[PDB]
Amino acid sequence: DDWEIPDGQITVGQRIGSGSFGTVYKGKWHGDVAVKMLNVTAPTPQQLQAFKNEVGVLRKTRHVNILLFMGYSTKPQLAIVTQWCEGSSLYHHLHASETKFEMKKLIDIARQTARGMDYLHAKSIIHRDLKSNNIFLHEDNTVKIGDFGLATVKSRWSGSEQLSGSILWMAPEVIRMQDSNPYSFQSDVYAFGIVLYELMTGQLPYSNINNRDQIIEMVGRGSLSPDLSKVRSNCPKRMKRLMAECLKKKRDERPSFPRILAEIEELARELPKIHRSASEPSL
Amino acid sequence: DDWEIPDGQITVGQRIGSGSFGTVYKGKWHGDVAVKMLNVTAPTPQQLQAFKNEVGVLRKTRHVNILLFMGYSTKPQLAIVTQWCEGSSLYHHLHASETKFEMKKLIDIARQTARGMDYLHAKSIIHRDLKSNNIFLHEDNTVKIGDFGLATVKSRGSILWMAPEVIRMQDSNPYSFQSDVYAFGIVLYELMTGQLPYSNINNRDQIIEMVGRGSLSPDLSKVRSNCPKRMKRLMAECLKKKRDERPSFPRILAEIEELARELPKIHRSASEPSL
Amino acid sequence: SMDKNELVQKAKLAEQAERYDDMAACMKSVTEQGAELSNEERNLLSVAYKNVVGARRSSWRVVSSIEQKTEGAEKKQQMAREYREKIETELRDICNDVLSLLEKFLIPNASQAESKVFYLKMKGDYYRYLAEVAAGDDKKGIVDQSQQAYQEAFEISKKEMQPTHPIRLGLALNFSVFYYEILNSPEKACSLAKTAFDEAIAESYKDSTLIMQLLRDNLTLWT
Amino acid sequence: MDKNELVQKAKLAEQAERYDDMAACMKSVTEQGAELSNEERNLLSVAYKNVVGARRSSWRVVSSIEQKTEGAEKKQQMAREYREKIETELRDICNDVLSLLEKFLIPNASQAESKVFYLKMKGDYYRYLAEVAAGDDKKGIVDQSQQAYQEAFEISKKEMQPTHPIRLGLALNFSVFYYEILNSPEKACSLAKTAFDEAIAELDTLSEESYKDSTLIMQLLRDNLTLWTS
Ligand SMILES: OCCn1cc(-c2ccc3c(c2)CC/C3=N\O)c(-c2ccncc2)n1
Ligand SMILES: OCCn1cc(-c2ccc3c(c2)CC/C3=N\O)c(-c2ccncc2)n1
Repeated sequence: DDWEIPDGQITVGQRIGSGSFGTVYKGKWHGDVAVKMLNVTAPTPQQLQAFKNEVGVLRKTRHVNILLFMGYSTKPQLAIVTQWCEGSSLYHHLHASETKFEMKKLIDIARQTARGMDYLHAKSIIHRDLKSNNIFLHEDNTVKIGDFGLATVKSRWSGSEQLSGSILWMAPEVIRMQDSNPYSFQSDVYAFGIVLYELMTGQLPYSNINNRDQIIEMVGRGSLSPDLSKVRSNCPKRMKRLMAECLKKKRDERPSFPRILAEIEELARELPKIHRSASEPSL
Repeated sequence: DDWEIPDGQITVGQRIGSGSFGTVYKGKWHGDVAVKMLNVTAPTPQQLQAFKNEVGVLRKTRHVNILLFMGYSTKPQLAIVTQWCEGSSLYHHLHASETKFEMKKLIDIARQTARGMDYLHAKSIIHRDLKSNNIFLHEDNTVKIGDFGLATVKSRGSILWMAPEVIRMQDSNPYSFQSDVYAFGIVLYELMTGQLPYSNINNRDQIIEMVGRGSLSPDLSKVRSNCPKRMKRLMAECLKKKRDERPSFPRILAEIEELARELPKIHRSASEPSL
Repeated sequence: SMDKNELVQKAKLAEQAERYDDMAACMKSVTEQGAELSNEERNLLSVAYKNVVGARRSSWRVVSSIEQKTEGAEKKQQMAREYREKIETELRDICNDVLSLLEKFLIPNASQAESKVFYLKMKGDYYRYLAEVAAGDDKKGIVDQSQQAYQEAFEISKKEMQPTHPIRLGLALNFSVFYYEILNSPEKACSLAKTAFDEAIAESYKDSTLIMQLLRDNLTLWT
Repeated sequence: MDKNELVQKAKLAEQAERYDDMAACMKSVTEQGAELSNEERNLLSVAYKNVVGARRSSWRVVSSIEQKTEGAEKKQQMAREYREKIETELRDICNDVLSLLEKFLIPNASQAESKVFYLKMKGDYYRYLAEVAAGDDKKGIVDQSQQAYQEAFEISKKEMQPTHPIRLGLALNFSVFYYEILNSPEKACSLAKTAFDEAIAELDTLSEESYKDSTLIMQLLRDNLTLWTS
């Protein structure tokens, strides 16, 4: 009864898409809400444990750049309910409308994503699916990291997952599936590196390639890395160095989010101001 | 517990103002944060009760239109930490900078505020100090209700937002959901008026004395001309002298939302404009 | 004292500097040149004079309202009035410039029907603007010429132009408010407004969306 | 003719948003020679601030277009000549106001309040002249701005409390002078942060009207400090 929402209180609206372990609709509950739901009569023990883990993780997230979890329901079907974000995912803005973002707003989007993952890692949370689609822009101004279905707390008995099609953000160790914990803070850092690649190039990585299945093998191998030569010229040099640092093939040389955040915060201060000062107005 | 922030993680920056039981600073903790801090050396037993009561209320709030509580600290001195909101308070924009808001933006602010206290009252939370000073604007996009230092879960000097029964205080506990609805009515007065109510009376004790008897009520003729008539009626409903004639927040929220829809561009006849 | 291209460039530059008096002067010279304006030059002339005259209309309404609400004070009322007639004079001069340009160049050099309905509409709008401040002995004449030019354009409007067409949609808006405001014939005006809106819903993409909202606001407030 | 008729027609020009008319009325009122009232002072200030602000905004737009025009040599010439037309207007407005200050306002300021207000206005209009002055007279104008600002600043700190709205506004504009004109962000943030911090201390002190007056400028100081440190 902590964050549980009684049945009947949530008016579920139009189907908007799918999330990790359910389909997402728009809903009305003291305003707008998003609802990720599982369209099944009876959850299996595996879907119910997955849902329980996601609620447990979201109940520890309380940050401006994390999609605000608002409650959960069990009664009709299992459902996670969040704040509603008018707008689109950053994936939609970058590759589906080519919304012309200024380099300044691109820097700010990266900085807010870094703040969100700084918070997550400081609470020992690994997202394990950070991608441009799980980044939502509220009112095309604020970043909200969402979709915690594959997230976990860093624990000894961690996890056990349906990796599926979205694999571009997967780090080489996660592709190879050969070490102790393929998912880690460094796997999240590499996913972050790929999202900065998308922010600074405008396109997805490994875009101009001939074959598609081997691509994995090449990344797994170390044979293929993002083409950093497609970063646009107005992208600051510190930002390109930082993305290279987040994309380095061996986990242990990749930086941690406290210093990723500090680097994005400091380089963002060296870009020319877009506004002017304000002076005393007319009384 | 799981919302306590270890000391040393929060860099407290500039002192920016005051709150219910402390002074407010800007801080850095995985980004920007607001920090309300009581600077007393040794908190007295009443201050720890106020602080833990406020933390208890805030940890039950999880809504886009409530100032998002992020954690608390006790180590150096007791501290409540929330998300940072870069725009000022609604009071500031309305009465100190007189930011000229369009009527559409005013309606949206009232609508968001109504959502925030519908959420609050639906979790049996009474704010008891709702005023434009406790309404914060986040980048001119979201409204955020804050400062729950005087809030409570209802279990078995800001005078212009106090309902008459609250002024009289003849009853043991005059504060209720309805009292909050009356404060909301006053905030709508500010939004549709541009001014604080009772602008002509000079002294505070006089105004307390007259509103408590009922001799004094806000002058609604001072509502701006483009204010929808439904909004003016709703203000009247939320401000009725007697508590039980006031609507509930599901009803206030539903009518303002319905009301937000269908608002005309401008009030009088309009010709073609391409410029 | 310069090329038509030089004047159009200074007009566009004055537009982005929001100096509408400069833009109006530029477009006035360009039209006194004698050649038919392009859609862009037409559009710049429209924006220029509409802003120039709109500032005066706004000031006129403010100062007239203040004149009204002056009670028990001659000299207060006397100052507001004399100021109202100063603005009024500016108001007339602007419209006289625009109507002289319309009659000596714009309508006569309009090749296609689109241009001549647009310019006759503008003709009706500026006589209309004159209408709002007309005194009464000459008021009648100006109103007569306003509707005459308006309707002349109206006759050609729904005859060669598609129901979605904004010049047409706007002409209706201005002709309907002409009947409603200038004169007092709401029925005709309301007849026209609802007729045009429903014919538009029957059959620019973003341009028409907002003119239909202005039509729906009009009728909602007129009834 | 009467001074009060001029003040009333100034208010009516303010209501009709004909700021050139309001400015002319107030200029006539100040040329009569008497010390202005607080309302008359604020009407003159508002009038000329709008008159010059229109030109500052237009100047910025066409100046930006001027530097950002590469291929076209004739177009860039046109933007340059229109920028100089706007600039000439700008300068005339500022010279009008600075003449009013020097000849009537500054010499007739008995109280300290008035003399810091008018010296700060002198700093503001020389600062507007600095925003467009190029090369030769630039240094002289910048110096005159700083000098007026500096004298007003000293008198502010010696007879006005840190929360006084005129002193707070002087702080805001002087810090903007440092940031935008002298290009020294650090000194600008120092001045701004000091004034804001000194006001925040005593903010609890003030009445509810005084608080509205003071907070309106303190929010601008903190907005500036947020923008300058970001
Ligand atoms: O690919 C885009 C489709 N799409 C998916 C979501 C979504 C995804 C995951 C989750 C929720 C919503 C809510 C709960 C959840 N995770 O637990 C959204 C969305 C999020 C926020 N506001 C509006 C829409 N759009
Ligand atoms: O009204 C102007 C002065 N001012 C006071 C606050 C404030 C007030 C109360 C509380 C907090 C901040 C945080 C904790 C609290 N109540 O518990 C803020 C503010 C709020 C949010 N973001 C930025 C600033 N500004």
